[PDB]
Amino acid sequence: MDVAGLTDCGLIRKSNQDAFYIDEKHQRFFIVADGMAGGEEASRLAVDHIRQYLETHLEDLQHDPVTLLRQAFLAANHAIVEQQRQNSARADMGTTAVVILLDEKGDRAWCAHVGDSRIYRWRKDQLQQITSDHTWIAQARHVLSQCLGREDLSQIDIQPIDLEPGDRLLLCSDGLTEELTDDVISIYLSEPNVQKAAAALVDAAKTHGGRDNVTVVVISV
Amino acid sequence: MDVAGLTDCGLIRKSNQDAFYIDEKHQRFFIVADGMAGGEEASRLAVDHIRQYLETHLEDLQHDPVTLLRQAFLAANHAIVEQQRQNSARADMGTTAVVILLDEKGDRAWCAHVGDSRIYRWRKDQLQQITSDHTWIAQARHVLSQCLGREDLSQIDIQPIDLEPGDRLLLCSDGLTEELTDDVISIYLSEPNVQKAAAALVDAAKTHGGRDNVTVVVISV
Ligand SMILES: [Ca+2]
Ligand SMILES: [Ca+2]
Ligand SMILES: [Mg+2]
Ligand SMILES: [Mg+2]
Ligand SMILES: [Mg+2]
Ligand SMILES: [Mg+2]
Repeated sequence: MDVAGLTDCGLIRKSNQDAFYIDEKHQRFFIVADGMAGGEEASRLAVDHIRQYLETHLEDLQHDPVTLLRQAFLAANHAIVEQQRQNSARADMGTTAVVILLDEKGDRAWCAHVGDSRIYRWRKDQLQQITSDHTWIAQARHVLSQCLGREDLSQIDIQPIDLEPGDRLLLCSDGLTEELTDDVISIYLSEPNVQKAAAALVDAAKTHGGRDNVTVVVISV
Repeated sequence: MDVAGLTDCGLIRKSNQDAFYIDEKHQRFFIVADGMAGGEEASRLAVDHIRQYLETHLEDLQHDPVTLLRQAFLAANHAIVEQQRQNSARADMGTTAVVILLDEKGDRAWCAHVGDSRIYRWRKDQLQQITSDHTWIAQARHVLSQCLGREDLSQIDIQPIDLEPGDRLLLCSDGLTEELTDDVISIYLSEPNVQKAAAALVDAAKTHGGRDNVTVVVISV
């Protein structure tokens, strides 16, 4: 499996409040977080706490990935809520998170998210959005109806997806998808080398205006 | 520093729902949990989740021990609440926990608890109860007003205590203190060898009736 990850502040925002992590050692899990300097702290806490929770508990709990991912996400949630106290006027910081946890065999991806960061799967020039955005509109802009850093955290969406060789998975913040249509994203995911695809996605988000922080993780199965 | 820990089912109860852990490698933290086979699972989850949270985050967070201990305890709380779902009719399991986290220097003890398990400090033949039991009566039997395994977890008491050479710390479940008065506990803590003191405390709890599971951790500073 090949994986590439890239974050970019984009062409308009002053700071990058997105964060990501790839388990480069074992390629088991992948995390993107879009914060809202409260946002930087929230996305960093989410990525670090989800990463550490998964590192610590993966051996013990990979047989129950939904419990593992819920507890990782709640560990992150609590950590953000504790920093909200004092802590100060970072009162309201929050972050999205999207996580892929691969099973040991590597052909099942547990997709977990809170917010409007996305997971997509690409296959043979067709792209599918896997996560459903936690926005009031997607519910049927708002924007967010759910984020990490709330005592009122009400939903952690988790679903498995089975994978085939040659599939790609994309974790992205909305800085990608507010600039690039899915049709455009799909073309860049067709680039064989995932490092080039990741860079091309970011570069295209910027070519198209880059109005937000943009983060991608591209995984080729 | 010398530490000894012992748990015993006692002379009446059928199973031991107490649990404990000593960081024998680095002597940084010590945990006793009294569960209420839901109780066994709750105390095991609390000890393991507090232990793992502290192992993972101690380097990063020992400079903010109250945040570290609150997040360790909430990690445990959440893990118990997730097993309550399904999980099944273990619906109501809960556990006390008492934790000592020593600072690096080893002469300050952060005492954290939920329930009616206790931390005591002994010095020069005098004993002091440090934690205040979360029972309705102590509030002014009930018994518990607080335990881990509640969505409604409302209190995690945490306080530091400074230590002198020759002090002893005792973590115990109420199986000790419902059989032995503090005057009696104090005498056994005067035993120089902490392994002998721990064994003597348990043995005395049983001599006096042993009506409950009894767990002690004895630390000589
Ligand atoms: Ca943002
Ligand atoms: Ca019990
Ligand atoms: Mg958005
Ligand atoms: Mg964004
Ligand atoms: Mg009691
Ligand atoms: Mg008891």
